[PDB]
Amino acid sequence: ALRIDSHQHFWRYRAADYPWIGAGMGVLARDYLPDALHPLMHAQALGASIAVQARAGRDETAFLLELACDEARIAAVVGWEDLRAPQLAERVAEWRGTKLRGFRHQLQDEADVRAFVDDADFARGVAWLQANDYVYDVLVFERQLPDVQAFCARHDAHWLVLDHAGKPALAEFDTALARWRAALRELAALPHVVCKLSGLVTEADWRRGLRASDLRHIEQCLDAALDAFGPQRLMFGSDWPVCLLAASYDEVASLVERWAESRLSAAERSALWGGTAARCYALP
Ligand SMILES: [Zn+2]
Repeated sequence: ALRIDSHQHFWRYRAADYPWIGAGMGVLARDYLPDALHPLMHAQALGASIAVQARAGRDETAFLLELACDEARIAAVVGWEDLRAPQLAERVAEWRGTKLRGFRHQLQDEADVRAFVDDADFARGVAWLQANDYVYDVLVFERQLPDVQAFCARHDAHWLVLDHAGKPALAEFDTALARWRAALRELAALPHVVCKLSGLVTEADWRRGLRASDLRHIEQCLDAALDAFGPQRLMFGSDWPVCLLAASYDEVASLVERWAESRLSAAERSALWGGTAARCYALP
């Protein structure tokens, strides 16, 4: 099986273009391009990555596809389009090559997520994506999970990927685990929803710094994801470079590696570390 980092970003940094990079986030306020990622993947023996839109514009899609062209180490792109546009189909057709495998909108930043996802024009777009075998990545905060339950139940025609295991409020674990878990189980009950094991270190209190107690809390979330989704619907992702707010690329991968060695068979680990990503994103 392929060994895939299923979730990473790239950017030529400009402050105004990335409003979510704010104060206390200096590590992110610079360019992150494929050259910077490849040594880290090499050290983890990961052969390829999936690059995911980091801002909302068609030019982000063009940027990522350009980086991915002729670069075997970028296996796919999850791009951005305005899914509500009537023009969606003809716009998607503009993209050349085969590496555009899915889309993502930053739902978490919307004022009314439920209103956003149930919107007729958005539903039309997502329906078109699914009819055309494009994956959709779901990005929400833990408390927004109930807001997308109906959306996920409705759009069952192709794979929906839950980013970062739905962002459990790890900084609160000292009702939080319970609430997130109930929402996670309800989503995992749908066969077409799969789960990224990624983006966990930055849901702990990284500003004050990660502690052993956070690592144990993360393992609880990993265990809950495995219970709900099963071993065939889990995929590793680094969430680099965002993960660097809290931990190194090596620390992020090792955390999942140690957990998987404990809880998974060899075959199940191969699925976790790339097989599931390859089958859901239709990676060659
Ligand atoms: Zn991310």
